[PDB]
Amino acid sequence: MENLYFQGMLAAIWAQDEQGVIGKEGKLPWHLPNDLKFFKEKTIHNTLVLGRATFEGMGCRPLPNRTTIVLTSNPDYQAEGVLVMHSVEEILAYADKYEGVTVIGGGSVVFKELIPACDVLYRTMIHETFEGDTFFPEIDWSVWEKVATVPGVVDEKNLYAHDYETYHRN
Ligand SMILES: NC(=O)c1ccc[n+]([C@@H]2O[C@H](COP(=O)([O-])OP(=O)(O)OC[C@H]3O[C@@H](n4cnc5c(N)ncnc54)[C@H](OP(=O)(O)O)[C@@H]3O)[C@@H](O)[C@H]2O)c1
Repeated sequence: MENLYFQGMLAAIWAQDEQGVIGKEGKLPWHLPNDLKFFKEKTIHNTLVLGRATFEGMGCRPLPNRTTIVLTSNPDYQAEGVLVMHSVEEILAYADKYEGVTVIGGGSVVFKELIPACDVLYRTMIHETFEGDTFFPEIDWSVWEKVATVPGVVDEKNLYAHDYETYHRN
């Protein structure tokens, strides 16, 4: 037994604007194709954890070739093609014994609860302001430091200046 070790890994990944906006009416308030492609690279063949509201904002659809977990207090919640779990503890138990990375995909409640258990943050900082109703939550930034940053390429498909940032624990 290895009940005294945590042998999995949690990454939180998200895109936000310069106000900290991450969503509006369930959906993304911007379109930035390169970031979606980066996101798929990080989640492909891994596990993606989503709070119920975010999941439903995506039209209740799972991304292929990943395992998605939907978090909800509702014991009877079922959706198509996803695991459903009902507590942080339950998420952590799955993550401990999962062979790949358990990616925390949001939304705000999920980030605030699970970021304390994460080992890395992948943030896409979009340098523009949009209208939204959901913000990245207040977290303890004192335990994190930025270890990498790369500017994103703008083109006819990607309209906004943006940075891809990586944070690790100090
Ligand atoms: N002006 C305002 O009214 C305003 C301000 C902020 C956001 N909102 C809105 O709220 C939504 C999304 O915000 P969000 O990013 O915080 O949503 P989210 O994190 O994606 O999902 C939140 C939900 O996941 C659940 N969950 C999270 N932790 C859990 C736990 N430890 N155990 C069991 N279930 C857990 C709940 O499902 P269950 O509820 O089924 O238990 C919960 O309500 C949007 O639809 C949006 O419009 C509006």
